[PDB]
Amino acid sequence: MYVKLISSDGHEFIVKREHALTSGTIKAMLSGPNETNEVNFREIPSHVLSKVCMYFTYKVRYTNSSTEIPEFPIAPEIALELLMAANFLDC
Amino acid sequence: PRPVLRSVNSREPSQVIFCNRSPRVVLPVWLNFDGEPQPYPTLPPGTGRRIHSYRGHLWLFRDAGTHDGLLVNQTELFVPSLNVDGQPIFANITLPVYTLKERCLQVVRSLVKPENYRRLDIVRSLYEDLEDHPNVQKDLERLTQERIA
Amino acid sequence: MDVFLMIRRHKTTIFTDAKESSTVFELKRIVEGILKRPPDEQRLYKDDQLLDDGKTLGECGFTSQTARPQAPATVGLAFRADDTFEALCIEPFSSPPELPDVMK
Ligand SMILES: CC(=O)NCc1cc(-c2cn3c(n2)CCC3)ccc1OCCOCCOCCC(=O)N[C@H](C(=O)N1C[C@H](O)C[C@H]1C(=O)NCc1ccc(-c2scnc2C)cc1)C(C)(C)C
Repeated sequence: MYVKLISSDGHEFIVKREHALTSGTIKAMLSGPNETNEVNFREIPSHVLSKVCMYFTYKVRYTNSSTEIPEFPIAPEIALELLMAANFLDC
Repeated sequence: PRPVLRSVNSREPSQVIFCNRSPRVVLPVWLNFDGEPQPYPTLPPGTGRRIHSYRGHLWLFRDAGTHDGLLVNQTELFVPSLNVDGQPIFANITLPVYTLKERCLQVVRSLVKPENYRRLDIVRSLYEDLEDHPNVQKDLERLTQERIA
Repeated sequence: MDVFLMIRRHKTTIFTDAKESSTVFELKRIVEGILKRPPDEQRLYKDDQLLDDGKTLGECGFTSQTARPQAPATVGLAFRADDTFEALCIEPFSSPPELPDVMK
């Protein structure tokens, strides 16, 4: 039902498994070498990983919907780190 | 020789309303009779225009600044049909649900000149991703191959 | 009438949706399921404003427009544990680095 995503700076984000499974990387990390419901991201800080969790909510809500789709906002200060995260997570 | 994605030269008028339901400035692109993309006057956000078109003509819509792909009635392509009654055909233009990666590329592209991509402190593969700008001609080839299967 | 929330305490953050017609108490039950602490042992806040259990989320000011998927509204959370409730303490996220010169 839920999983926990932990940033490099120790912030814990609790998210619906279904939402987090948007990321193929996260799917593989959950399955593990022995499954787990927690995942640590050693190179993704909290201000980035929070935005990633917001994107999961966005994607799940607005995919296959007749309702008008708003922009996913990205501040310039976060854009580059978020791109790096997005590249790694493949979502 | 004869591209699959082309407007047909019917001379059957079709009244269309281009309705911009996105926050982007929209560029309407008409595929001519040889499948070549032809730009039309842009639509600001929050606007719609009644347009003269024809049946069997092919349209797609892009961000006018960046050429990012947009949807029209929930798909890539739009083809006017016969006006039933006096009703114009609505072409509702909306944002896709971009991947997070693509949305980040859009924002980085908007802040950084192409010549300065290589000055960013990122992996080489992300440079290549930044340089691969959204291309009308490339998306047509994609849609053409999908059309067969 | 779906509303998208970030329930935050210390360095913990829960992303969940809820109805405007749903109540604060119904939100505590969702928190209970996740964090394994009952409603009576938790307070919910709206910028240091103690939310009444009987009140709806809409009445608390968590409208659909104000609490979107891309920009969820924050709900403060504080637990009792010891004897009295602990003070609300939402730890802020890390600061972004300086914008590169090329992006200026
Ligand atoms: C350009 C020209 O002169 N070429 C013609 C031609 C040449 C030769 C030839 C060969 N050789 C030579 N010449 C020299 C030696 C060898 C041979 C044939 C030939 O003609 C081809 C046959 O096509 C016949 C077509 O019949 C007419 C029906 C038709 O499709 N009309 C089209 C049309 O009207 N369209 C196409 C689309 O549906 C839209 C519409 C349009 O542009 N107008 C409305 C409009 C305005 C504004 C907006 C917007 S968008 C946001 N805001 C606004 C205000 C949107 C729409 C076009 C005019 C673009 C063709």
